[PDB]
Amino acid sequence: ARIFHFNSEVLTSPTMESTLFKAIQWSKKFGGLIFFDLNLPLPLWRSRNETRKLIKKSWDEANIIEVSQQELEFLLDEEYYERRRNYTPQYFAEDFEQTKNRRDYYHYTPEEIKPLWHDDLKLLVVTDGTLRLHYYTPKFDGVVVGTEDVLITPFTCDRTGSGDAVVAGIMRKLTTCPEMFEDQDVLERQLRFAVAAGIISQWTIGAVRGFPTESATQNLKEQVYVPSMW
Amino acid sequence: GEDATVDKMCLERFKVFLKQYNEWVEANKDRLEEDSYKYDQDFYPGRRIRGK
Repeated sequence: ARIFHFNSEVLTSPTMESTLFKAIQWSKKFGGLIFFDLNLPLPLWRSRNETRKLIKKSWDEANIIEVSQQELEFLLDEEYYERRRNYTPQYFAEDFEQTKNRRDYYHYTPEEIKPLWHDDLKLLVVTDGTLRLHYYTPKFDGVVVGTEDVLITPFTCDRTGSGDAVVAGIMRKLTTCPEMFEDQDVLERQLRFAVAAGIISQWTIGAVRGFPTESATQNLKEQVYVPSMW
Repeated sequence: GEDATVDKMCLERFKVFLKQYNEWVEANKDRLEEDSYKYDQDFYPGRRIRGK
């Protein structure tokens, strides 16, 4: 295996945690990359400090990390970012775009992310659903703009499992397009494939039942994005 | 000219005001800035100049 993938649910079990770090040792010895898909279970949302201590060892072993926007803000400071979203200028907007009262898609600076960065980390992806994919590398950072349409099918839409389709789409492109780690333009084009997979996954009841095929995902990507973004 | 230097003028009553004013400024400067932040979210002309 070239990518070893695990979630933080294994950290809630004493047996699995010991087994997990033997598996990581073996995978690294054979050159595999470690993918940590956080997906915090219910207990790990209790307090930031307890969770940061609990995940720190597995966080440091990972080469690729995927977190949601809510998980990232919880791990750094939940109240600071909520206050930041709720701020409204008193007299006039600082720029014309601030007048439109649009949804907040704040892109975290690499200095805000610095407490969570380590030496072996190659790619950090922060997902705002399928709407935004913020990516961070040692050399560069940026955001991929996505979209969602569950109102196109109000009676079959079900968001469960769409996070897994996005992660699977990242893993599909990482293994076959290794320049993603070093080329920003290539990384953004390949991540749009992961966005499309997440979108389709939300159109069916049931996670496994609705997971999309490669040709369907590639078709949707070319329909949604203008040809220069493919 | 030389007859209109500051030491030649009677400003004794204004100097006592300056002494009281400076004592008030040193004791209330920080409280006034704190109240500006508590009450006025953004700066605007006419508000208290604060920060840097």
